[PDB]
Amino acid sequence: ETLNGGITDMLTELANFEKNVSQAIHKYNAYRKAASVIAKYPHKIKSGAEAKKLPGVGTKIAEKIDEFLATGKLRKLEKIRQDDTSSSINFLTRVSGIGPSAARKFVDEGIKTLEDLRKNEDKLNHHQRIGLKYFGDFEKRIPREEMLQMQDIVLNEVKKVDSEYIATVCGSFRRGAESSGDMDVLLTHPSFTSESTKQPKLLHQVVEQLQKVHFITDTLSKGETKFMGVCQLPSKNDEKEYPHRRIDIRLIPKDQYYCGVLYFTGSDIFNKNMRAHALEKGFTINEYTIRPLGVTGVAGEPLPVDSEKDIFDYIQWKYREPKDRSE
DNA sequence: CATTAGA
DNA sequence: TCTAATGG
Ligand SMILES: [Mn+2]
Ligand code: NA
Ligand code: NA
Repeated sequence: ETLNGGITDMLTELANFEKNVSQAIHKYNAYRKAASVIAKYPHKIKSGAEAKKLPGVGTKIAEKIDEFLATGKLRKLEKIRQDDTSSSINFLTRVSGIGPSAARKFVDEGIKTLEDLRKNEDKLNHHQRIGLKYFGDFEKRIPREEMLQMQDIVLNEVKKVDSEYIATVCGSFRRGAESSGDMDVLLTHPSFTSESTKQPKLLHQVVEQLQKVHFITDTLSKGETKFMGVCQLPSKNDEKEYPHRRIDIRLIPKDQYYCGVLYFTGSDIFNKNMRAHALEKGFTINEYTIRPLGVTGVAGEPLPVDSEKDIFDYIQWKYREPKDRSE
């Protein structure tokens, strides 16, 4: 957690770089297990050798470890940090839509800069166009203050369209968080569950409405189950206009809301931990259900969920407010 | 790990 | 169809 910091750290610096700038999935995969292990190790690694003893630890990484233990640096790392080409891929990637592959290819052609990206808006598809368009607003965090207004609005139209709609803005905002990155609404409806062969419209209707009023300004991707866009709060009695925000809405078969709802709320740890517990408590939990465990090794039979509680009660736990789902 | 764009 | 990018 701290004893092996610089280590796992440089480790990751490395691994990442393989996978992005290079297409060394493996080496990339290597630095990670390694960084994964050394991370767990209970003692101050003093040298390569010591390290080396580890599973995942080979001669290469080990080798690096020394150089870094000896000198508070690494050349390879020092070179890569410098390398513009590689600096470039690191940056382009930040565009919503730009992946590595693409990051590289642009570079290839010579698109390195943000402006470059501009003079060639043509080479870009919608996603990346909008991504590049809202580059600024996309990097900024979402003040809860705003988080509250947004949530407000979404709630209303949803109810406005059909009253039967159930919606929950999940994630960190849900867990109290003073700020958020994008907003995630989980949607559902009674008329839609596990069996009942869809109602794509279900998702559609809402999207349309949010648009109607001018909440959703653009569509990044919309399918019959997961919309993915941009929104903005009505810029008041002017002088201050809102930033373009990322938003995602997903339809959910009512007989799997809470689990999913549980889930997306996290935290990442709380989840796992809760997850680890239901296991002992004779269960299994996943983004959609919770099946009582059977001794033959495994078992199925999805339990009946009506609220965050049911799941709790299931594994026999203390209902935890979202506020305290911290871990 | 699963859902959408695209080519 | 596969392959990329997002999320989570
Ligand atoms: Mn979020
Ligand atoms: Na070894
Ligand atoms: Na990106």
